[PDB]
Amino acid sequence: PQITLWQRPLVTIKIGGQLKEALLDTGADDSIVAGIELPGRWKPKMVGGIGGFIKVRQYDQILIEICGHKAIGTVLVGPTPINIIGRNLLTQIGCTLNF
Amino acid sequence: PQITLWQRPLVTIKIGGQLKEALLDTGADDSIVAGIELPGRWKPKMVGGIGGFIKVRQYDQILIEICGHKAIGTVLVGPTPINIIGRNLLTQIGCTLNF
Repeated sequence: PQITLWQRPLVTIKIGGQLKEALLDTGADDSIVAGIELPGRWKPKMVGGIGGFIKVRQYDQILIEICGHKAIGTVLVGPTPINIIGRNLLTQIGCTLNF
Repeated sequence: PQITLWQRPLVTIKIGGQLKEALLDTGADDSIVAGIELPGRWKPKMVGGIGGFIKVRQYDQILIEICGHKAIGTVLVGPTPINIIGRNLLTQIGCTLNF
C-alpha cells in the first residue's frame, strides 16, 4: 500500500501468536517490541536512541507478520514507548520511502 | 525520489544558512536538529523518546530545504544525537511509505 504520513504509520503485526500494533519506523535500524513473551534463547544488546539508553533482549529468527507479509529478523523485546518495526524488517517486506 | 531502506534514509537539508544531513524519520512526529544556531524566540516543549524525555525549544516557521524541496515548519533545537526530519516536514514534501 501507500501510507500518507499525516497519520502515524501504525500497522498490525502477528508475532509468536500475539497480535499488537507497530509503527513502521524508517529512523530505526532495529525492531523493538514490548509485552511480547517470546520463546527461545536470547542474547544481549544495549541499543540506543535520543534520550539515551535502553536495555533490550535480542532474539534472532523470530517469525513476525507485518500487515499480511512475513519476514524473519531480529526483534528486541524492550522497555520501549511504542512498538517499532525497524529497517531490518522493513527491507524484508520491500518498504520504500517516496517523494 | 524513491529511497530503499537498506541504508539509512539520510538526505541533505539547508536550514538557517547551514548545510547538514538529516534522517527521514516516519516514527518522528517532530523534527529535531542537534544544537545549531537558529535566531529568535521560542517556547519550552518536551517530548518523549525511547529511553527518555528531552527538553527542546519549539521554534516555528523555520524554512528548511530538504533535498531542494522547501518546507516551512516547526524545528526543535536540542540535545539529540542524530538529526531527524519528522512527519511535520515529511507531510509537506509529500513523503509516503510504500510496499
